[PDB]
Amino acid sequence: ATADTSPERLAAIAKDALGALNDVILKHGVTYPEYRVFKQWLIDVGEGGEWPLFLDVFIEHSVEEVLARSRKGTMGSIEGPYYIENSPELPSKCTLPMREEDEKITPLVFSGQVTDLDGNGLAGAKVELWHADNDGYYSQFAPHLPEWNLRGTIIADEEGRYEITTIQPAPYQIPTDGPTGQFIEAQNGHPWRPAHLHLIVSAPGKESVTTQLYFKGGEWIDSDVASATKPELILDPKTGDDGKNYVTYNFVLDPA
Amino acid sequence: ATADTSPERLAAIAKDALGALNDVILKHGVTYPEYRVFKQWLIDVGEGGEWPLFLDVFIEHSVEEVLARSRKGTMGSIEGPYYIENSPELPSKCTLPMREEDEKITPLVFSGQVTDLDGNGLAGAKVELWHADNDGYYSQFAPHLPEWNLRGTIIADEEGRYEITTIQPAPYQIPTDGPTGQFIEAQNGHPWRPAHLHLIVSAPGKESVTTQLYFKGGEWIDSDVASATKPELILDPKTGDDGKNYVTYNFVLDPA
Ligand SMILES: Oc1cccc(O)c1O
Ligand SMILES: Oc1cccc(O)c1O
Ligand SMILES: [Fe+3]
Ligand SMILES: [Fe+3]
Repeated sequence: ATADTSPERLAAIAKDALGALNDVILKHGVTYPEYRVFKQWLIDVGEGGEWPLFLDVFIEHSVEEVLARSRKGTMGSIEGPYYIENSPELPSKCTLPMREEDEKITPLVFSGQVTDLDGNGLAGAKVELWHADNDGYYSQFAPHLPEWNLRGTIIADEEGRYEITTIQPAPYQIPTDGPTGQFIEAQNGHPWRPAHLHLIVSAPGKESVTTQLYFKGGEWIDSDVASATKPELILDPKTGDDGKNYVTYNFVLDPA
Repeated sequence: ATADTSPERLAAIAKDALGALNDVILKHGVTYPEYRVFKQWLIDVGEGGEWPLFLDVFIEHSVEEVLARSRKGTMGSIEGPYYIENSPELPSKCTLPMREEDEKITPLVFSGQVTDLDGNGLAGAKVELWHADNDGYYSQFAPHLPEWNLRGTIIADEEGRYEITTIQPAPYQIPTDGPTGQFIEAQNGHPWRPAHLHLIVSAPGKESVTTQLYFKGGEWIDSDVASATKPELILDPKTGDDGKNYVTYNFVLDPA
């Protein structure tokens, strides 16, 4: 991973980041035993492979908020730690790979269109979808699951349209057996994210969107630990007489 | 390492620390490639065993500045990553353990007294001294060196007095082969600390001081990378006709 960032810009960034932390230490009169604890915790985070976790939960939202200012299309949200490139392709109407366990869950039938800013539909458009099972696990991050469980790259039709069936997602708890969970327990916080779908939406000559969709009335939307929920990204699915949840959502892409 | 810190206090601390970093990201419009770089770097820091290094260089000064407000005695400074408890004891007049290589360097003869706040001298007083050799290495952090090279716990006399001979320290460069060195190179900074002695000064029923002594006119005192130099901690040794550097410095301890 490489970035074009000047010595100048890094210097200014570092200056107020360090300045900022240092001022927090001065403000609260952080002590030597606390500095000790903070230092051990930083070590434990890395030793626990939790940098992607801690940073995406606690910091990434700021980074998207930056990106957000330059974009007129569908609201984005954080990627999170669990995205895997090249999930196998599916046709514009499809059902996500899933186990027999998953088939037991209320289906969710997610329809819509990928359009440009003027509302025109786009051919060659892809919706990469991923989310957790009802147990709270993500495939390839849980050894029991098939590697593409609840993951696919949906090939939208010539109109930019898709109809994707999956399971209704459930509120999800971040891992709490390690230093991120410790950091949350020590301050009486909670480790919950709302029920969500993760998506990256793309089309030839367009700027992709990495986003998340949430469910109206769902638990923790007002208190997402990752601070990644936006009012515009909340779905209101209607129940069918087949008992499936139905919802239509359109994506609106900026030009690249 | 454990601290008595309430869920409340940790929550308030975390809030503005995260708030602070997040505001820096917003201020400078930190981008996704940069967030990527920052995330890889955090991983590399831990993988490189550089948390003690990075934090002591870039953060500890704030933590001492906190401690500093409550103390009337000799100015403190940061401990740094290289302190080792229980260096072998030496008599109040002594010379530090050293190699034949070291014997070649201008001697430094460091005299003084440990006193209370009213200027009274203290029996049972200890001066734990450590510093780098002229090559820039610290013992037990460089496989070629005897484990106590330039380290000792000096037993001051019934008056609180000591006379300690060692080598004149030289400006010292922090390791730059890893992520801390990378962080400094990318912003065109420098990796230098001034020539310094490290000391922890203690006496029965007194609050210890962890401090550093520096040398007048020495290189980098105005630009210490660790931001740990204070005007009050600068020595002005006089040269003898034996060609040794001579200096007297007194310690003043607060009550525990
Ligand atoms: O952004 C996130 C952070 C942690 C866990 C997740 O499932 C997630 O989407
Ligand atoms: O505080 C310090 C930080 C890095 C290297 C040192 O020798 C030191 O005293
Ligand atoms: Fe997720
Ligand atoms: Fe040092």
